Amino acid sequence: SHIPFDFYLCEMAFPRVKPAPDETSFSEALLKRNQDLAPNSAEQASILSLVTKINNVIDNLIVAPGTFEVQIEEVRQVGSYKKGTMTTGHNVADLVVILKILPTLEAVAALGNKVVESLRAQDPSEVLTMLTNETGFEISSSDATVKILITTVPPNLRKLDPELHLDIKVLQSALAAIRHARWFEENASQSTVKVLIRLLKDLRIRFPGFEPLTPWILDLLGHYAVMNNPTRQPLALNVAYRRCLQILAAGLFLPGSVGITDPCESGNFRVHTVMTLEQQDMVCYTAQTLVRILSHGGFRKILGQEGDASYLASEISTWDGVIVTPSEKAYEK
Amino acid sequence: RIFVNDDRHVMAKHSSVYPTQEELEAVQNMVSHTERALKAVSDWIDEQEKRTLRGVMRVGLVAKGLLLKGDLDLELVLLCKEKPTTALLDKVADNLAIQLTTVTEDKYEILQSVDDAAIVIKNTKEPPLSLTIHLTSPVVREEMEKVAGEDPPDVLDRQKCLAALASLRHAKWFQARANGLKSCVIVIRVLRDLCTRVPTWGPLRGWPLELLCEKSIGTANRPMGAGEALRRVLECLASGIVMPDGSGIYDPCEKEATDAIGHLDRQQREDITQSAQHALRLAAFGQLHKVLGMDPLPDYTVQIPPSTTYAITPRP
Ligand SMILES: Nc1ncnc2c1ncn2[C@@H]1O[C@H](COP(=O)(O)OP(=O)(O)OP(=O)(O)O)[C@@H](O)[C@H]1O
Ligand SMILES: [Mg+2]
Repeated sequence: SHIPFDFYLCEMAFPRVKPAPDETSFSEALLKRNQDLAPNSAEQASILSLVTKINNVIDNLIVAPGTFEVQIEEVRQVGSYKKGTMTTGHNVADLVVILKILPTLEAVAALGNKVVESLRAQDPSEVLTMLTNETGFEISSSDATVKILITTVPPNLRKLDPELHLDIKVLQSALAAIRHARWFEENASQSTVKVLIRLLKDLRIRFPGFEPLTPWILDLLGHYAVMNNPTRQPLALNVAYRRCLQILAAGLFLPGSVGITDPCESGNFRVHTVMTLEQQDMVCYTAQTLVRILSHGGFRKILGQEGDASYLASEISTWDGVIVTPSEKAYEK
Repeated sequence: RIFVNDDRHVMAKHSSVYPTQEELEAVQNMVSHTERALKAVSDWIDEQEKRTLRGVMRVGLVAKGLLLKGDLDLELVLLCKEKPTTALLDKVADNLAIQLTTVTEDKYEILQSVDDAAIVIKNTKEPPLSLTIHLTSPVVREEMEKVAGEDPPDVLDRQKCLAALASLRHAKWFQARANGLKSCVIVIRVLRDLCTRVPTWGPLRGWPLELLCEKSIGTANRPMGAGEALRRVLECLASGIVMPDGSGIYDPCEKEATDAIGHLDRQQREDITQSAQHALRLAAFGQLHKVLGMDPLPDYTVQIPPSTTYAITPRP
């Protein structure tokens, strides 16, 4: 029931002494990095093209009297592609295909062949490769790849056989991906929120202390920081970014904290509990160090505009005469 | 509720720093003697061929109820009709010695400090209690104020007088805002001790620490036990509230916008924040006893009765 301290839940009780410092450089640096990280015109066109082709082949297989009409219930676009949080260099989109039948390894490989053959017949000049995985399969062009996440209808889940069908974990994840996609589109489709999530993905990748943070946790954390506030109005990208560091530092994802509740599960699951106590400690003390590094005006370092910076979270640094000592482990056992 | 184990430790720690009944009896007596004697000094001045001394108010630790084991410093404020002069400081100090004999035989050492605009009284116990009477007048503020643009030759220091007035504002603010707040005074007492044994937290001691606790504990959506109320204070600090570019702590007792922690240099803010950030996770991972400098375990607002000599009119 404990809600950690969050300044932007009670700004009124903290009147500013002087006028807010000018963070124009920080604001412009945030956008600049987003441009860096955002997919280019070619990438956007490749994944658009590939997803569209594949989606129609599947739309057609659903109402196309055959092996896969008695096999596929529906198909949903999910992931950063649908949300608009993709990152240049990783041109991969996800589709969840719900099977009516029990999902076996063979029905999956057969579905993959079917789909990659429809494409090859429509356009034999374009080179495609199709490989199956544990979660389903994926089709790759030379510029983009589309992942198909295979699952089945809920009635089927209570009737699986660990020896024949896919693992329940995978089937549940796919279904959850659809929930996350639906929730994100109704609640998290704001401009700033999308830019923040992209920037947060980059932050994690450059500070190993943030590794434990899952993508889904980043979506919620991104929506929370921007939207969840008294006024209800969206925060400025800069303010929301710093808030992201501040609420992690204040122990949002620590023991005893309500953290963020999963809006796609029941009844009141805490999304951060997927992490270990050791990892929670790490996420927190890594965010705590960055909170301080930011107050000293090290936004360019933190944003990835000045080479490696992962040491900033393990080494002593001095910022304009101020000796900064990284927050250290506290959890034991 | 929640954080039951932290409640225990913070409360077991509170007891270890709460003054002994022998300490409180002494303060209550000394304070009560100084008041009845100052009141008498007032009646005596008013009876000079016919007020000049408006009243005597408690401030600082005594008023707020933040006395702890080992505290020997008590404070009062003597409000004057006009700007206090060295001539008055002397007239009061002299008569105070006499008027004290009308209420007690206890020997008191009285030493006036014209440079502090105050009169200091020391008992003879061991170690001795030391109560400081600050002289000041509203006129001191008003003037300074109009200065904004808009007498006697031996008027006392104005800076000292303004500080005495400020101290009175704080005590009235504390009784109005922090006193009625569940666990606030408790958490302050315990953090005052932490500021004492941990030099890094030193610069927070006093007015800054009081405001901090009131704002962090106050902004909570519901009443908190000592354990959780304390963690909210650490969380607040952990978020970087006292960092340079932060909002700082807005002094609610100043006309002009003032930062209660504006005196902390950059390194100090850095050390305090980094410290609180570590204390937070220690508390989170069941090690708050370490934060409290204690081993793991196997009507709190009033310390002394309100004045009967002079009275003031006393959270929703
Ligand atoms: N560890 C996880 N916990 C909860 N949800 C997850 C997790 N991993 C993936 N997902 C979900 O799976 C879907 C897609 O997985 P994915 O790893 O591709 O995320 P993403 O948003 O697409 O990021 P990316 O752009 O890097 O592909 C997302 O909607 C996300 O909600
Ligand atoms: Mg994806």
